[PDB]
Amino acid sequence: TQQPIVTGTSVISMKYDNGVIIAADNLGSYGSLLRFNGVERLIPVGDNTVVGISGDISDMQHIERLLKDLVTENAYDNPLADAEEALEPSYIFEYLATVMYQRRSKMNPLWNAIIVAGVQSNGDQFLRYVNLLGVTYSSPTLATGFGAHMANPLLRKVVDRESDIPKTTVQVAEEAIVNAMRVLYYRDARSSRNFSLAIIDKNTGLTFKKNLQVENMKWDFAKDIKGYGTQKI
Amino acid sequence: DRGVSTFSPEGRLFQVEYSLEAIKLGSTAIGIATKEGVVLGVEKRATSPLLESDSIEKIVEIDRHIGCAMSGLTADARSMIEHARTAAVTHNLYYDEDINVESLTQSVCDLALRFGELMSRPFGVALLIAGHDADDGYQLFHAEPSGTFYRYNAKAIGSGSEGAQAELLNEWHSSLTLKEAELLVLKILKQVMEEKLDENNAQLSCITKQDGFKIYDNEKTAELIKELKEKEAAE
Amino acid sequence: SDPSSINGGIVVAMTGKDCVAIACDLRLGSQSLGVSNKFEKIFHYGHVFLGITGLATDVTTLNEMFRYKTNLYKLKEERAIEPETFTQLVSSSLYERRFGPYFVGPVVAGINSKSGKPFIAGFDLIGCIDEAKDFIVSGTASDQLFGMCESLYEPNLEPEDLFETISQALLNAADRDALSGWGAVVYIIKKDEVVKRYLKMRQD
Amino acid sequence: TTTLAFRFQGGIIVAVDSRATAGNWVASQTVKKVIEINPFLLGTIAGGAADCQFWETWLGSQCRLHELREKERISVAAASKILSNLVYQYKGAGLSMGTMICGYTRKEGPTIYYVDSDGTRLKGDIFCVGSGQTFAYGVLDSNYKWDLSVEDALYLGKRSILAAAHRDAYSGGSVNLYHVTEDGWIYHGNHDVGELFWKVKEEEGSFNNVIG
Amino acid sequence: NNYDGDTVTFSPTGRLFQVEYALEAIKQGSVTVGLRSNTHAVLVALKRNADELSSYQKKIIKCDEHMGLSLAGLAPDARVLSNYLRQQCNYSSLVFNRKLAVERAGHLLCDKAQKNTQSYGGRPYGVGLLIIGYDKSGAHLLEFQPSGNVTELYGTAIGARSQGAKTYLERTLDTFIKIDGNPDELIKAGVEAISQSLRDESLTVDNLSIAIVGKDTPFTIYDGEAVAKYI
Amino acid sequence: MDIILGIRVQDSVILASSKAVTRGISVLKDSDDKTRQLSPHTLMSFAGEAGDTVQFAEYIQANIQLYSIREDYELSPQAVSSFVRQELAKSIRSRRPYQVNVLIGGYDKKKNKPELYQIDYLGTKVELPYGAHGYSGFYTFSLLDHHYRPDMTTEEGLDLLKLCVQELEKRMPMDFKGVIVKIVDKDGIRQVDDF
Amino acid sequence: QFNPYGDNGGTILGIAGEDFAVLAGDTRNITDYSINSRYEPKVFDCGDNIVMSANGFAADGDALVKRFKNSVKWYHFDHNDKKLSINSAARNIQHLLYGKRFFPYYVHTIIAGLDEDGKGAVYSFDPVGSYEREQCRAGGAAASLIMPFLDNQVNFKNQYEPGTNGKVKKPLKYLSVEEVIKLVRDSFTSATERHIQVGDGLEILIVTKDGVRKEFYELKRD
Amino acid sequence: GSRRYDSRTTIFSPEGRLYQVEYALESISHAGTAIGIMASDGIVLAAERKVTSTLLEQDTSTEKLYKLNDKIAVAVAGLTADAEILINTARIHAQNYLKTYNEDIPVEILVRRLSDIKQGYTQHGGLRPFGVSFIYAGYDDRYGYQLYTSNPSGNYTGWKAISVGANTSAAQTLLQMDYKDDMKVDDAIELALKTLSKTTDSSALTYDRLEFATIRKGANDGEVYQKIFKPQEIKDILVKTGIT
Amino acid sequence: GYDRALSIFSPDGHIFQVEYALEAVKRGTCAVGVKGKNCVVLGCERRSTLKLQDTRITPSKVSKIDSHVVLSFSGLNADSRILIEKARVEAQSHRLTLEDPVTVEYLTRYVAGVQQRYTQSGGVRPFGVSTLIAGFDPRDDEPKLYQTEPSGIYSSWSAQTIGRNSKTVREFLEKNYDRKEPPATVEECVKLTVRSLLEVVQTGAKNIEITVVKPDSDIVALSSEEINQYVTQIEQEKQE
Ligand SMILES: *[B]([O])([O])[C]([C][C]([C])[C])[N]C(=O)[C]([C]C1=[C][C]=[C][C]=[C]1)[N]C(=O)C1=[C]N=[C][C]=N1
Ligand SMILES: [Mg+2]
Ligand SMILES: [Mg+2]
Ligand SMILES: [Mg+2]
Ligand SMILES: [Mg+2]
Repeated sequence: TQQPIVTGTSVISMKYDNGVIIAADNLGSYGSLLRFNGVERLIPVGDNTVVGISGDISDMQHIERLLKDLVTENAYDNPLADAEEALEPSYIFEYLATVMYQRRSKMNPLWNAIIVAGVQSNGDQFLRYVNLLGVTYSSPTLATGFGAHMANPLLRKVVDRESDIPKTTVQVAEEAIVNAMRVLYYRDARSSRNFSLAIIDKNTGLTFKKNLQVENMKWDFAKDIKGYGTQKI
Repeated sequence: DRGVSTFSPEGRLFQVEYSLEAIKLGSTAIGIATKEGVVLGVEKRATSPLLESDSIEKIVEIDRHIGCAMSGLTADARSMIEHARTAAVTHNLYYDEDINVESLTQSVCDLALRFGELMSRPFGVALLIAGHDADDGYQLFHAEPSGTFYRYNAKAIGSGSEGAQAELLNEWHSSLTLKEAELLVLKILKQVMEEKLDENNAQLSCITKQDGFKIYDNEKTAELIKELKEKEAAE
Repeated sequence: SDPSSINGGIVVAMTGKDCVAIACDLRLGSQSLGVSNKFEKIFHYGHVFLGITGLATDVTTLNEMFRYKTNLYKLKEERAIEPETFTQLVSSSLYERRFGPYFVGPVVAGINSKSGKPFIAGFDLIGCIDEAKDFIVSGTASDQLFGMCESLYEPNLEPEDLFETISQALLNAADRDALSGWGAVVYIIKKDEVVKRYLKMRQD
Repeated sequence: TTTLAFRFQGGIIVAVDSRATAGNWVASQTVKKVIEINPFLLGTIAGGAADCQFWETWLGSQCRLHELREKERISVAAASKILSNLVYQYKGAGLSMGTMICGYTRKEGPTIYYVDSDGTRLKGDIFCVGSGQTFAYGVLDSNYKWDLSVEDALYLGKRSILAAAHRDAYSGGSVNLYHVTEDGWIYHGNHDVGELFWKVKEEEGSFNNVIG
Repeated sequence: NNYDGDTVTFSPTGRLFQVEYALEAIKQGSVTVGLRSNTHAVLVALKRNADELSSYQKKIIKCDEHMGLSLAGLAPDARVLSNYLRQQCNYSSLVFNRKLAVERAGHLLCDKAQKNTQSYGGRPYGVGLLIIGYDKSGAHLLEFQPSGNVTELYGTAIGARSQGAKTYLERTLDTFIKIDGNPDELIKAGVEAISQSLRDESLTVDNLSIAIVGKDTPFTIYDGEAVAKYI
Repeated sequence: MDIILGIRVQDSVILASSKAVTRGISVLKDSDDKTRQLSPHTLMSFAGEAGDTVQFAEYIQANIQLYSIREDYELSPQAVSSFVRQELAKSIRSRRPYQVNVLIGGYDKKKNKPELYQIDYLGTKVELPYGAHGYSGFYTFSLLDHHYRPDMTTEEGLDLLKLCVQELEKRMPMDFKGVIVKIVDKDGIRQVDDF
Repeated sequence: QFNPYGDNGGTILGIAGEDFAVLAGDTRNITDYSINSRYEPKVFDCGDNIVMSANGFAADGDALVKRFKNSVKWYHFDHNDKKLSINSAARNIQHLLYGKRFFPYYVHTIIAGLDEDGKGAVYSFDPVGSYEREQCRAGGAAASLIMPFLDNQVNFKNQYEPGTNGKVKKPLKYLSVEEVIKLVRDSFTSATERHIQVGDGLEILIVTKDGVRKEFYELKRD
Repeated sequence: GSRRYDSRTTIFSPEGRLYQVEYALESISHAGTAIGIMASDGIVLAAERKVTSTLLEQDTSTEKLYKLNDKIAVAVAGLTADAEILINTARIHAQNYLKTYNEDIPVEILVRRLSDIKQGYTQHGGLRPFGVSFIYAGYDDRYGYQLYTSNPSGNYTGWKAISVGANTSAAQTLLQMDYKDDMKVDDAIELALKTLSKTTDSSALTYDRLEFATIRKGANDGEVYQKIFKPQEIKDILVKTGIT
Repeated sequence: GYDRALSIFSPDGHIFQVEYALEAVKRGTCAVGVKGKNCVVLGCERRSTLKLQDTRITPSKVSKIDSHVVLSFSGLNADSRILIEKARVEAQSHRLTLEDPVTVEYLTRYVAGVQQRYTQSGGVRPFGVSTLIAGFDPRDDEPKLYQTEPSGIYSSWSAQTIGRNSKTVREFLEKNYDRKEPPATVEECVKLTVRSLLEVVQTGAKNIEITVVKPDSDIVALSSEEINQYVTQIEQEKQE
């Protein structure tokens, strides 16, 4: 049993017709202090998987090392390491899910919420969640922390059920994600303007976008708001 | 000296092959399987007339549906029987059912090769494990100290084994009754035994679906011995 | 609840001219209930005397432990243990149970057989040695005993005078403590003779 | 839960209720609270359902191993002591069990042992265990004799459970009756309280308080 | 001679005699054949009996839905090693949701057998194994030796008189490899291959044992009247 | 359990122990014998937490019986009491201590003297002319302080014991369902069936 | 302080027919007042004509099902591909649950299938391994809503025959697969209305001698 | 591996003897003779030091007679270093018993414990046995004065008079001749010294070549006193008995 | 730990360490067991090479395992103590858990199991001891007499002997003991036991020990004078 110290906030994601999109801001908070402004919380594994992590950053770095070591171990005595016997999103997720549940069962959890996004060998979209309790679930849209409360509602208007996935393009899906990140910057007190976004497409592969910013914000109406009720000036 | 788990140039484990020689010195035990049941019989072989022969326990119950006969260094069999009984009862606890005869035999045979430098040597005793289950019916198995087990329609082990096995070769057929099998065990035991066969120096047992595993009384066996003498004198 | 004051009891020791004295009460109780009036708290291994206050089960256990150790000492060393050496043995033995201690207040008393020098010492429950010139106190009426000893005591008292001082120190201290009393014993110790006196005191 | 067992002229009567609850929620009305250890040993169960089932099922395995090894059925004393020694190892861990080990042997005769997860093991003639035990004791003690017929003793046990099923909120469902004799136990049916209550009320003239 | 007392002793020519004596136990064992095409992989095993009253010793063991082996030598050692494979296949499934690669399964067996050849007290395994399987890179056939050496092959045979079946497969290499989408013809080639190792005795109904795994075919064993078709 | 008493007279030791066994709001039994014979001339009564009491008593019994067979000799009551004390003194610093208080009444055949030892769960041993555990002593010690004489006969001891039980039955809140009385003397151990 | 348990909501329902059995469960997965997934399968085919669901804390639920599926696999290996009977599976599950008696799987488990006489069978478990064969059982969050309805409509409790007035009970006629599915659908629709953790979708697994069939139905998504 | 160098100390010969035990007894047969004699009013322990030197400090020396507790003593025959290992174990065992039962350990119980330790080294562990034979002289209130002996086999027996070490055959014959049941300590002292004086391999028996001890009830009232004799005291008793 | 396999098979299928343990039993002093109709008697030889012994304190050959069972032996004396101790512990353990004293068969089965365990455990040699275990089961009047040996095999005997010159005394018992009518009284049984030892012992003075065990924990050891009376009567009848 511990308490989380340096923490990362929401990770958000969704499926679209040819793949999956995932995003997370670049902040490492220290309680109310916005301590570290250059933290990458999306960690790619190969050219077909991206693991998005929220919660304790020290534990995130541990998980980052476990995945890095997983790639090394998979390459050992494996001529098809960059082909048929390459690491799949489903393999990477199940490994993490095993670790997360084992650690919670020893009363010494990895204080994180994780989303594994990727594309399988047969072109199928992979998107699944796992957290400190070892709880797992899949859905057309997935989000952690504040994202669950604010991002999912917006992303579910685009893809409400399974049959909406083939009807959703990469442009529409990316637009929804970027909008959701703006809403989180408006309303999450432990978020930052700077974020990273990753797209894993079955045709165009892995596109990793760094140093993105929330833009087109509405603040002008603030000038008209005066006092808290009766005040006019 | 030399290792306990050493291979010979022929590709056999010395200690396992030597334990098989100890089994050849043991008293005779015969098993016969039929569609009406499986019969198990043994030679008691008392070393002296003062020895109370009823205390010689070379036929043993493992569960209600599984019996066992032994031959060789019979002291070694006690831990094997204890393991078999525990395995049978434990499986009933975990699965609310009787355990398959083959599965029980396999569990006993897993102990066999757990020796090295675990126990210090292989077992010096062979077992005839007879029983019944719903899947494969009436069965008879021969469990060696090599860890190997063969299923048999009929089998003899001990000092008069090769002579008895040749006799079982001719006599056994797939339509044998239980009564015919009982007499056949007594017939072959009487042939290979040094001393004259009677109810005190030989023991019978069987396993049926209805009544389960039963060791025969000396009064019941005596009648079957008397029934045997008459039918041999008949022709 | 507090282990050091379930059973109750006291021990006091004093030095005199070429002599030492050690005394104790006889009570053993279960909180308010008085159980035994014959529970002596002073033991001896050869010429070295040990008084022990506190939890009664540990008083008994430690006596048996030091009898054990002083007997082995004597067999190997081929001589009786001295008070200075025994004091160290008590300290060592108590400290090895640092985080699971015997709930006791030991007191050593005796005369060194070679030098003839009078010796007393006190300990806390985990082994700290208090080697006083004048006197040592222990038990549930330690405050009372400190007050009596600090006022009544003077140095270089003769054995028969020292008896009166230590006896009056114990008796009057015990009478101001609910968990002490029910009889008392006083040992007067000289280089080659030891007198043991049971005191008449109020039985409440 | 209400379970009872008492010694008498014709052996032992065992009677139990059938209810299981989680707080105020009635989880089951069809629970088997008598466990058939062997053809001559019965075990009642009260308290934690899983603890009781697991360990009395386990007890049967230990009793079966005994008679394989010793070529002789286990005594009621030895069977009860296996269970009591087991739960004593787990003392403090939070097992919740109250049982009667009931059976007959040649050397002992009809015997009842009360065994409990605190480690208590008591031989006795009459026992009632469970949340509704006091209600059962009221009927049982006022009507008990050594010289009872099998028919009358069975009814008394049935009636004592009914009394507790009525008053105790955590007892009810149905009554399972057993009769243990020299030749083993005999099952005497499941008796639904919903039908048994009105039957007893009318015939016996009891429960005049209730309207029917 | 003086250097065969235990597994921890090299001979003057750099040989490990205890390992070689363990290898000898395989040659005494009954013959078994392995072969594959691009779609399927087949095991064919000649079972041995003690006498006419006895049953025929089982030669093939299932490890997973997509993998299994045939044995030749000490059967209990095959049970230990097959149990280890079952666990390793199972660990891969539970932890990584991944069917164990046949090549990696061979690597694990190699390393397990090796530890027994370098340490004092223990002994080498006295059995040879033919592992077949279908994974993400198609059909596979492996040959395990208790020295530790594991080899991926198109076809092979081990046991007594196994040289005859091995020569046949060496001639038929170009033919049976092309038998794709046809299990019965691949088995026929396996049954015809094991027939080259027979002397005196012939393939009867309770003598023969066949197993197969493929693209849309789980690892299944055929015994009894199920193999009468191929006699 | 509740009340256990002991009294050492001229030529014997008398132990009295309640018959009630109460779990919760019900008296489950009214004929429970809270004692075990450790040896032919040594008897131990006990009271404490449920389960622990019997488990401890029988464990001690087994150990003394083992000693008796090994040496073909009966240990003195003093020796048995010291053994028992050490077990309890060991127990009190265990993971889960034995929560048991005992009285050990024995007749020493060597010294021809009766002996009574009172030992609590902490391992606190005392030899006494009369003893008690729990709330029993709060009533009985005052009576025994008045009446007891060291040269009493066994019959006088039983009368003095009746006077103790009568006081307990009058003033204690719990119904302990009477007592089983046992006498320990030179001839061994016997039970007074009428009390 | 770290709390190793959580509540993923949901509700499951098993009903035993004369020659069939069904095990139903909603597809919603939640934490607190949020929806994790509208379709997260909860009832699983475990082989040997046995279906299983472990409702409550999903992490423990998945772990248990995973371990039982594993137990079925090793039962085949160790006992010559013998079919694991429903009664044997139930006893095995008791030992899996009681094995963690002092750190329990926080789930209510139900399995369904056919007994060795071919008749429909449902077994029900508490978190620590206590079990019991039943003709009818609902488990999980909305179990308190559904079970009473099933006592009434499956076992005909508190129902009597007209004209007799409380004297003659309603006869316990058997229910067909079409009749059972109607009761399952109405049970979940009713539970969805009054329980916030129940909704989104209903997935039913039907077990017969022919095998395991699946049926899916939409539920309210609010 | 290591098997090559294992002597296998705990095995049977074809005749059914324990090799190492037999060879340990052969070692002890060359050790200095020790004699124990039990009387009605006490026990005597006498022992011969092996070929001493004039420069050996005798008064502070102890190779034969050791004290286990106030009531029990032992005479050693064999390897002194081996004996001291066992002696310290026996001293501890006596104290454990005293702590447990609050009574001095009965002589036989102490003897059995040491004998069981020796037995263990012959049946398991693969270690060599202790090359030591003891004569136990002790007293308790059950059996009174007792003499025992134990050897490397772990077998022990009780005696009225007994010898261990060198020339036991000759020594036992002489003891068997002159010993009587109604004998006293003073007479037993004389018998012990006379027996050593005849069996000794030395030219003459002197005070500097002896260790001597008695266990007497000859103590102020009902109690037992152990007397380990000093060099000058051994010299006086040699003149008194008329040997020097 | 020392794990060396001392008890192992040889080419001819023999375990020499177990067989050499029997030779140690052959060397041991003679012990005999005879059961009557309502009693069992255990006779034991004391070699008279050891005089100047203290017979009060010397370990007796017959050991009580419980109040109703006794154990005598032939072979290594030190080894016998280990078996006796284990047996005594198991006897009290059985009473504690089963609430009933051990049967003679059970106690024999335990001791025999311990002996067997030492024939296939690493780093240990077999016990060089064979035992005769005799007594009466609880609440039973049928006499019991069992034998054990280093291998671990055990069996029941109407009458049996072990140790040195046991071949001779077994010859005597085989012709003199009748199964249809065993020694009806205590006298007849003790007489037959003393007679059988007199074939081997040498002198009938302090060389014969007799222990009579009767039902309901009634065990007693005969004194020198009591045994001497049997020796006198046997030889006086023989002079004819
Ligand atoms: B009975 O009331 O003791 C009963 C017996 C049990 C074998 C079914 N116990 C229960 O009903 C307990 C609750 C309880 C009530 C009163 C006293 C003690 C305990 N219930 C359970 O054990 C249980 C198990 N699984 C599901 C629901 N309840
Ligand atoms: Mg006071
Ligand atoms: Mg137990
Ligand atoms: Mg006290
Ligand atoms: Mg909603």
